[PDB]
Amino acid sequence: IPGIRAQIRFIQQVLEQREREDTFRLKRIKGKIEAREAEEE
Amino acid sequence: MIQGVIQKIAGPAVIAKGMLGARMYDICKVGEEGLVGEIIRLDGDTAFVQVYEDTSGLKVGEPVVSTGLPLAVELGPGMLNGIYDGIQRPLERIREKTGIYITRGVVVHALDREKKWAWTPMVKPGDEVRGGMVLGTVPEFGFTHKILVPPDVRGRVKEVKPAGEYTVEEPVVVLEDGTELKMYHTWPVRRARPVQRKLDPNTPFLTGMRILDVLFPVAMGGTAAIPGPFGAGKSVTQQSLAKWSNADVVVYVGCGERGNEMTDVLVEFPELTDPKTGGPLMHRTVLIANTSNMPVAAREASIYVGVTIAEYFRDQGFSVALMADSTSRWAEALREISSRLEEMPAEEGYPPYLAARLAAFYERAGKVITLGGEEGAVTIVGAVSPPGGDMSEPVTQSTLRIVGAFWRLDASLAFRRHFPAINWNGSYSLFTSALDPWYRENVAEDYPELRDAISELLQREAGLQEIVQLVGPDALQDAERLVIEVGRIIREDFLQQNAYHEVDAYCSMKKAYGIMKMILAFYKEAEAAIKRGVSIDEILQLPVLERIGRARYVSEEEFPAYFEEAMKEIQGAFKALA
Amino acid sequence: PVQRKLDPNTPFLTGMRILDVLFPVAMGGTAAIPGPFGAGKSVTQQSLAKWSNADVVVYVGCGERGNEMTDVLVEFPELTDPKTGGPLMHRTVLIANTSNMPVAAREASIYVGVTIAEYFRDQGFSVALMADSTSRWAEALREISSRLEEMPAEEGYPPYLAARLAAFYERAGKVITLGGEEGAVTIVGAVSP
Amino acid sequence: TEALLARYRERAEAEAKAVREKAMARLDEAVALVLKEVLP
Amino acid sequence: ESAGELLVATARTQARGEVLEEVRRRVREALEALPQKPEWPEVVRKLALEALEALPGAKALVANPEDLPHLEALARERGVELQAEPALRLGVRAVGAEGKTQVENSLLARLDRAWDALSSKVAQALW
Amino acid sequence: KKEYTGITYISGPLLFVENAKDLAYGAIVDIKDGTGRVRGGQVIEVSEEYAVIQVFEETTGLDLATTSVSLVEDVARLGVSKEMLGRRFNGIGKPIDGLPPITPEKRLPITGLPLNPVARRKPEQFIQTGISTIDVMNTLVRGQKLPIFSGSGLPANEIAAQIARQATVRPDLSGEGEKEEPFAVVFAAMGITQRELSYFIQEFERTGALSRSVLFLNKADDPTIERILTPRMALTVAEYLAFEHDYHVLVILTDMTNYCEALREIGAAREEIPGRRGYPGYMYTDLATIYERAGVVEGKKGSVTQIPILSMPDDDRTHPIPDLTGYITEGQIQLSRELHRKGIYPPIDPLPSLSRLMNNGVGKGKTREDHKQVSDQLYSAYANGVDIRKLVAIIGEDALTENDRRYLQFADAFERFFINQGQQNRSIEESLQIAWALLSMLPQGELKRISKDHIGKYYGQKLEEIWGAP
Amino acid sequence: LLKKEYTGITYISGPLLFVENAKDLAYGAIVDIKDGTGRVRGGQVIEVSEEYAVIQVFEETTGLDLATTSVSLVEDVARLGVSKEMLGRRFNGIGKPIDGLPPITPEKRLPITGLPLNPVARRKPEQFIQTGISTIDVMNTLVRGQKLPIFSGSGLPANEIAAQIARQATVRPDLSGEGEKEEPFAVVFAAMGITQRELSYFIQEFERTGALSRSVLFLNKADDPTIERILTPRMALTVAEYLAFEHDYHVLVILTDMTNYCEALREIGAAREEIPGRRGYPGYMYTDLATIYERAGVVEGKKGSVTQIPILSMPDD
Ligand SMILES: Nc1ncnc2c1ncn2[C@@H]1O[C@H](COP(=O)(O)OP(=O)(O)OP(=O)(O)O)[C@@H](O)[C@H]1O
Ligand SMILES: Nc1ncnc2c1ncn2[C@@H]1O[C@H](COP(=O)(O)OP(=O)(O)OP(=O)(O)O)[C@@H](O)[C@H]1O
Ligand SMILES: [Mg+2]
Repeated sequence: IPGIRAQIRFIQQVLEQREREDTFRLKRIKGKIEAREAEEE
Repeated sequence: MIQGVIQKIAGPAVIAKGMLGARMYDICKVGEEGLVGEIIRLDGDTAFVQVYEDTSGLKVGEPVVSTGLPLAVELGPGMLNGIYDGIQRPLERIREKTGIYITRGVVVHALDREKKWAWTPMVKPGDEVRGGMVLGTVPEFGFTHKILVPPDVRGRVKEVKPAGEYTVEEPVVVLEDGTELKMYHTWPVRRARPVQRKLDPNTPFLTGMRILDVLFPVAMGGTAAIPGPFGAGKSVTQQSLAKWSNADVVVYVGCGERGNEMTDVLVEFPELTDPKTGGPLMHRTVLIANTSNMPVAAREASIYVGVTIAEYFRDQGFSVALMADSTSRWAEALREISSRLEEMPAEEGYPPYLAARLAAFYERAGKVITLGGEEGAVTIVGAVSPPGGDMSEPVTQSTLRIVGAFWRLDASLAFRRHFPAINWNGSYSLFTSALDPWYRENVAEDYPELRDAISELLQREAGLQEIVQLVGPDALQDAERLVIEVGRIIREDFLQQNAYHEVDAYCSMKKAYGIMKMILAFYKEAEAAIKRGVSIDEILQLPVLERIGRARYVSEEEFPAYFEEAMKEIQGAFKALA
Repeated sequence: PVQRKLDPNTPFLTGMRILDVLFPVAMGGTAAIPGPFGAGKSVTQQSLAKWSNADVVVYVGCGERGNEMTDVLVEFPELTDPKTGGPLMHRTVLIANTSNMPVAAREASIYVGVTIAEYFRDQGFSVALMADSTSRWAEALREISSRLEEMPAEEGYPPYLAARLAAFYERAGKVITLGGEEGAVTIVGAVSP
Repeated sequence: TEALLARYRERAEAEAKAVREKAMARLDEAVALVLKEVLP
Repeated sequence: ESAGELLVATARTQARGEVLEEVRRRVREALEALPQKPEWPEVVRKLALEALEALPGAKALVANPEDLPHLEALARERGVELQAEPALRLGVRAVGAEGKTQVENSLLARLDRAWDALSSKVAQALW
Repeated sequence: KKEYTGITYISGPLLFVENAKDLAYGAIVDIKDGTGRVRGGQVIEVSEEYAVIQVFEETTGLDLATTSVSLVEDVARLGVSKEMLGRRFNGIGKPIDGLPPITPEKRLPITGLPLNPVARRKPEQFIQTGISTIDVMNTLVRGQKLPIFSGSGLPANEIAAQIARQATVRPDLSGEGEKEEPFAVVFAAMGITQRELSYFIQEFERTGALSRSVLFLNKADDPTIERILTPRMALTVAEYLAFEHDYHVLVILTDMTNYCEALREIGAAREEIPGRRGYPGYMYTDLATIYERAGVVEGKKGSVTQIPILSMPDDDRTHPIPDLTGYITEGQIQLSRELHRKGIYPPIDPLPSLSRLMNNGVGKGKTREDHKQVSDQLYSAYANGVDIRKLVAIIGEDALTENDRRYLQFADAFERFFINQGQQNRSIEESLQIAWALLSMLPQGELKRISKDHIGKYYGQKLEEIWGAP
Repeated sequence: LLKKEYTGITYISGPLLFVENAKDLAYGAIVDIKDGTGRVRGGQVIEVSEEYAVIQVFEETTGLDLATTSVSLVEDVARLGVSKEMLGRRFNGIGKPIDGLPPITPEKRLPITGLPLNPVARRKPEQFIQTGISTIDVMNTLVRGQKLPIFSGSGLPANEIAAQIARQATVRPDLSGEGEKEEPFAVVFAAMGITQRELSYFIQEFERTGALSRSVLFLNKADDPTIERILTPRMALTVAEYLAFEHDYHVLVILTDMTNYCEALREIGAAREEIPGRRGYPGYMYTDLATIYERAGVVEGKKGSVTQIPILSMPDD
């Protein structure tokens, strides 16, 4: 039981890190879209 | 004031041009309807506004006017017996005006501007005034409300309106500087109200519960958390504290409650009676009722509004109790807001400043020497709701690090219908050390030792349960079975309570002490008997056991005799034993 | 430059039984020693530096403690070189970039150390390049990439981390130098996962 | 004992008075130095 | 216990604090009494010159009306405007060409900015 | 009406219109193409420079030269009338049943206003769904929000249609009793397939349940914005009837998973950063604005009840949609795949199911006096039976006590006769009779949670009443 | 000596403030922010360009408006007025007394970010500190010049052990037996995100046992500004280094609840949209914590020392 729980926690953490990275990419694409609209409309 | 016009509407985001001079986090009224919102960004001659209400129907060009002040509460006479939303809107008056729905953009004043108040002045012309002093008193139900001077005010009195009935808007006092001091003042909800000092708690916050008032006490001015899985039993304990607590005023904050759960509080409370006075409970209560469908900003601001009101009543000299129901809901509202601002999540989707907000909320509790020179305290009991029932949630972890008492409700006990579900192994209280003097000086120096004895019995029972698991209790020797039996007695007759019951819902300190001494004396006599060499099986039949069992339901006024009768029966039933 | 790369065929005697018997490393070879804190990376690498059969040892303190550099400075002068009898420090080159020294200096120091080792290789010697933490070099790369506003690959590291590590570790090998002699650079790089 | 605390209180009052007396002799010089420094 | 020594030490600290506060009060009162002497125009002229030096692209000068009769010449010499204002005494402030920057030279400001080291100097001198 | 022609951008579901500063945010527009075909759209962003319009359906033929935009109304409104009873609409109010459009008594905003907390009253009366596992063990109470959590392949649609076909009030039990009161069923289907559409239509038609119900049917191949609007339209009709014509309305929302998926896609189209698991950060608030529109008001005899149906994406109760629904709702009814594959219909698992407001609606004057205790006893007995059932596979029947075998037979009989009722409509009385006939299998005294009065009054009925003819 | 004010404020958004004509604000400068109400908030220059300078307001920016707000310079680099009379005093994490006694007359003003110690300038720690705790003193000995954290848990009594060491830490010159007399010892206590309850406890213990006379306390509460938590350990270590390497003192720095420091660090990092790390913590957290910790040690030719005992709480053990 403790081992399976440790595995569950590890998988949750890795998945959450992946989600954070995707959020960072999305924020950067939104910023770049704003830049393109500002410079070109 | 700064007035502008809308440039752009996109969801709850609005951009207004011409707002040069608008301050950050000021409250603005957007549109013709008057929808309220806060400034979250400034860019040149533009201000970004988050509208609390829906923006459907807005068009570009509509006006936008800045109130000039941050989100603030109106503090003054009329809060008591009031039902508000999370931004201090009187729900009852909104109903009186608008029917069953809350039409968008209705403006109603938090304090009734049409009521009169018997103004009894205390200052006289020429007197010097400093933040927190008492200009005059106003009766409010069974309390003498004090018209404090705003904390950030100074000067000398020019004029004082003579005694009479006046509305809150009347300038009861005028300074030589000409500033007008009315019966109410506004204070931002995110700024803690200044105090002269902060003290170490020394007196208990008697909640009328045996387990809490005996084993896991919380001080007047302490902070407690009451987590638990779904159906654990946290709302019912919140309400029990609100009903029987020792607080002079009670501020109850429902931040994200279900509609029918909020109806329960709204309809039940008006009927209940107050122990101290005997009148309606609501006359000592302020309800903040937010449901899951009210704007996110109101839900976020609920706890801050509650803490500000409690701090006000503290500065009046009273002692207040603030119950935050499902602070997990407030955390979720905070998360939604942060998402709407496109912030970077930390841990389980929460913003990286959740702990800072929880601290800015809980650290406001404490016993103080108010600016006016009178002792007041604010005690906070916040409930938490782990998603999976695991205290690993960020909200629970952040709460642990700041709360002085932890009241763990266990789902296993609840499935056994063991109410309260307070697991004594996981619960803890850091005030237990500092409150002993009060118990010693009020009832007896032996109360702390009896408490420690009861706890030691509970621990001994806990150890042997591994044995009782492998084999039925009957196989254990006399000593082990005796401790198991006294543990069964202690649990079922001292740690268990029914909030709904007519008489078992409240217990006093002396009654709980008496039941403790009864159980411990029974245990000592059984130990003596087992030493003498009698069979424990003979103990199970003694009617004194039933005497212990009924000690929960005996009325308060009936105990001072039931206890002596039980003590005599304890002596006799054993001595008469073979 | 080098004339030719040869095939490592002579052991890099670490002096440690487990490494020297079960998991050997040749003279021109590459080794990695990952482990969590308290595992023994610095002790293992300092032991390599004290007792290895390398002619010259270039110890690179890439983003580690300054205590671990002063220990070398203070103790190695009083230890005896295994293969020439003279003071140990006489065969050692120390590159130190402590934890609280600049960040890009780590990227600088790894290349400085490997270049010094390659020089002594070209002199005909056999060299050991102990890199104390490649993880801190990776972290410095990550920081600078964040400053350039690039796209991270995984855990924030720039996508070219592997190429840089490959170059650094590929500098090693037993070679015939441009001058006709033979030399070798051995790299034992620690990782701080 | 309270006697030692009272003696320490007397010592503290004497020390404060001595500090004031020592200061008064040179406060004018310090003010002159400050004024000369701050001035352009 | 040593609570007696602690009492003595805290009393000494309080006394030194009183001395320093007396020094501050005397200094500020003297500064505010400076314009009573005929030498205040020259110090303010020097201060305005220093402020202009701090602004390579200065555009304006500001001071109270009594200061203007002495600063008009400097403004002409340095090539800038000057208008009366209910500003601070014992100094002169400027404005940058873009208009978004300002520099102030009130003697109280200099006292505030120099007190950090003046306090150590006076403490050393006193005892 | 005015027409705009300054189209400057057409990508995905979005087009930009210049000079359109008179368009109200959220306004509904019509896009007329060069061929005269008209597409609907919604203004999602209004600015001085331009307005952004989310175009329903698709943009397979638009152009920046001939396309034109026009205003339909500043705010989405639905013409609601009592004549909607017995009609089928597409999701944005357009009839799909071939009968003439309705005549509106009034056009109400779709985004309804929040109910004042102080205006509500405590739920106190029960709806008889005709399903024993609900009425007896997880009762449904007027003004409640009680979802049905299901899986990928389970029959949620059948249960929904059965409850719609069988739900009714029981005034005769109310205190001294009463004759009749109005009742209606507003059925909202979101992202349903042609097969499910045909199933719903045939079931509502073949039993007459259409005459007392309003159907909103949003198909999978229909626009997503219509999906977002469908639940709000249904709740608008429900509130209209319930609080202006004294109807007890039962609202069924066929697939909230589809709704949340569409909400996610729409949010992504509007360039909104998702929250946890990719779903919008405001999904909790949207689900609240939907769910919380039920309840019961003070001073009004009408009521609104909700039975949302959520197909958990991977049987995962921790998935965000079920978690938020659990936060906002007042219980849950769980379908079990084991009972489904065993051939039991409806496959409602009593053990994980709940109804928070059950106590309010059941008792003396509402159902029967023994309702609570019978439900509690059934729960405990079934739990013990399932445990012992697992144990038998290891230890065999012989080594079990007589009580353990009795519990085993209780579990089997429960699954076979009480949980498995089929399409038979059961009044509360028949459900409780079956419950007692099953509990009688255990010996009196083993029923610790039922008072002696009720045991004396009801115990002993023959099991053959249901065993003889399931 | 003069004050220069910039009023070209162009953008306020959360914790950031843009100043247009700010070509003379150095990177890492400390600035004051003056609002219409008159109150002053501290900020720091975190980015400077020819277009504008970015200032991170140490507290929330409620009440700032572009029409009235102005930014003035405090100093080029953060500095702390250090003196030998800070002993037996209490401060608040930004260097302001909170004990009621008047401010201290500065002897020097040293940068709070410190400078790295040259590895050639260190010497190996070689002398024993008697913590009074058997396990530490016998099996995990603490050495003058060492950084030896205590890894605590959710409810374990870390604060009790911190106070016990503060009371009982001793140098024990007798066993060294080198002929010299007793040497000076002091304790610098840095509390980050400490509740009022724990603040009262720490004051009670230090004042009760008399270790306060030989102690400097930098206390930061959990309801204080977030960045005042970042500056607490740096100021504490500046005082420690001052004493150790200018007055031959043996200072024992006890930083309590570094978990709070890292949480505040995560908040400040997420303020400025920086790439996150293992669990949302900044990718530069290693370097930041090293900046705090590596300031311990014993230098060559000087007879002072700095020992750190970082007390942290392991999340979920
Ligand atoms: N002290 C008690 N006395 C009597 N019944 C109790 C007590 N505590 C809990 N219960 C029973 O358990 C139920 C738990 O409901 P409660 O509102 O306390 O839940 P909760 O822990 O706040 O859960 P949620 O997260 O759903 O709000 C109560 O409705 C009541 O049925
Ligand atoms: N071979 C060894 N023999 C004896 N002790 C050892 C050995 N290896 C490691 N140790 C012990 O482990 C401690 C830590 O070892 P070392 O300095 O190599 O750590 P590290 O793995 O480099 O860790 P970090 O990540 O902290 O730098 C050493 O101080 C010593 O106590
Ligand atoms: Mg190491």
